Amino acid sequence: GAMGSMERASLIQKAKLAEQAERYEDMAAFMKGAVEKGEELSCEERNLLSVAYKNVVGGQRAAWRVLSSIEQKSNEEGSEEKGPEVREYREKVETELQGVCDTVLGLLDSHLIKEAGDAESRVFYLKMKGDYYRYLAEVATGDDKKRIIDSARSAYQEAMDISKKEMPPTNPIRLGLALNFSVFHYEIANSPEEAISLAKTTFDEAMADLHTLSEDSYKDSTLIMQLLRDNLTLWT
Amino acid sequence: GAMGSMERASLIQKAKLAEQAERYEDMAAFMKGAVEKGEELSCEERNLLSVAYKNVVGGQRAAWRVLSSIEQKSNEEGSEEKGPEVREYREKVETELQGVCDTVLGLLDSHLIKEAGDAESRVFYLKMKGDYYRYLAEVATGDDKKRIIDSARSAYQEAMDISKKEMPPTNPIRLGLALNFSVFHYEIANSPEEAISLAKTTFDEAMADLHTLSEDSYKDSTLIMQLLRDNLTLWT
Amino acid sequence: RDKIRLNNAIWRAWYIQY
Amino acid sequence: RDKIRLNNAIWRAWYIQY
Ligand SMILES: O=C(COc1ccccc1P(=O)(O)O)NCC(F)(F)c1ccccc1
Ligand SMILES: O=C(COc1ccccc1P(=O)(O)O)NCC(F)(F)c1ccccc1
Repeated sequence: GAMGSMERASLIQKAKLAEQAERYEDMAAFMKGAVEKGEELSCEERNLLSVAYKNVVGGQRAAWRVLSSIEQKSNEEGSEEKGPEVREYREKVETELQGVCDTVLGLLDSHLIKEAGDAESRVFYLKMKGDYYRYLAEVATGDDKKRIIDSARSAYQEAMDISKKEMPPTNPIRLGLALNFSVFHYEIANSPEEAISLAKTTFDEAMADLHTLSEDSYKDSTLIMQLLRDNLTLWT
Repeated sequence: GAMGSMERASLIQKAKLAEQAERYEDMAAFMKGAVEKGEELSCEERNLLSVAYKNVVGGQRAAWRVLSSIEQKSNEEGSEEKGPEVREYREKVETELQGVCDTVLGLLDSHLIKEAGDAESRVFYLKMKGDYYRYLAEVATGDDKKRIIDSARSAYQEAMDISKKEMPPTNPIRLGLALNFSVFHYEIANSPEEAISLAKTTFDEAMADLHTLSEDSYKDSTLIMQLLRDNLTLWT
Repeated sequence: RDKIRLNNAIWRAWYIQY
Repeated sequence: RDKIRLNNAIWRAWYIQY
């Protein structure tokens, strides 16, 4: 823990600075440091943790996709194979990606989820658990894949169950959870009809609850509703 | 040298892959590895070296600018000072930036410049030397600044002298050199009239040599000419 | 909002394409 | 070309502003 000597408040402040400077590796390291102080995270701090790691893993996934796309082009008679290089480099990125996912999952397990009693926090962390297992699943193969997929499903499902019981249909965390679980169904679990059903149900139930919201909350909820609708359009 | 066990050709291939995946830290490390094999670089390889480090340092400079901008806002009575955090983090980025510049300058000195006999290669590396000293100058202060500025000037000047003797006025390397030396004059050396004079002279002399070029070379030269003109518009 | 939606559509479409 | 020129103008303008 290189961040061990730095004040919790300083780690949080520097995470915000890193965010503004679009230095997401730094931001993630600062928030890891903050998590390791052992205290629960506030709403704002939870967002910083998520933004940081989502951006780091997002970069790695994008790179992995480029390389995978190149790798499969070279692996055929149509195009001269380039040697072991593309595979080696794709595997390097894959291993780094797996390292970041493992780090996040480590944090959630030590001990963010355990200590999260409020629905808002618990659902947030369980959604994250599902997400990072989903990212692991994207690059896994065979039997290892199946267990990872089941771990993602179990985290998402537990999050869903709490969110249905404890949160209104327009709650951004509940919506973001449903959006991501829907993507899981479509892209990971090979269940497009479950993905579509979930996205449509989530959208319709949020729509009927919009009347309760102030204009601020309305804007946040409709944003995610729009992503749900965009995905439905793409999938149907 | 962690790249010491990897084939030169593999390092080059992976640098190209990293470029396509926009993984510029990786790209830079691969090209550093390639340089350390001890052989001269081809034209294509020189471009890969430059692209990689330009993108890495570009990111650090952009971050430094964000943080510097925030730092100077907080340092006044108009806004509550935030403590040592912004300064500390700005200094961390600054130190990393200085590390990358020092790495590039190390490569150029060991032994790219020494071994570059052809005008195309020698001018390319001396331009790079000027650039990375310029980036060091942007974050330096006082007397340390003055020596860094003189080192940048000396590299640029030597490059200019060779390029005038050995390259046509439309040569992209000669043009890119003049563009960057002009920026040095304006932003670093506090010589706006020298910057403007150099940019205008470079533009006019390139313009009169365009008739010699094929359409391919025409496109490359006019690109840099346009940057020269854009800068002139901004400065005048 | 538009950029977020555009970004999302690109990521989701990649899966469908590949 | 346009993006390159735009990018360049942003970097150069930053110095003038600050
Ligand atoms: O734009 C995307 C594309 O996908 C990613 C891109 C990068 C990282 C992870 C994902 P993934 O969705 O696969 O976790 N996703 C939606 C969102 F950016 F996450 C989002 C925005 C606003 C509200 C809610 C959600
Ligand atoms: O767009 C920029 C803005 O500045 C930077 C941005 C990032 C790194 C370094 C510089 P700097 O110019 O300060 O070295 N510069 C011009 C160019 F991108 F380098 C260029 C493009 C095409 C032909 C020739 C040159």
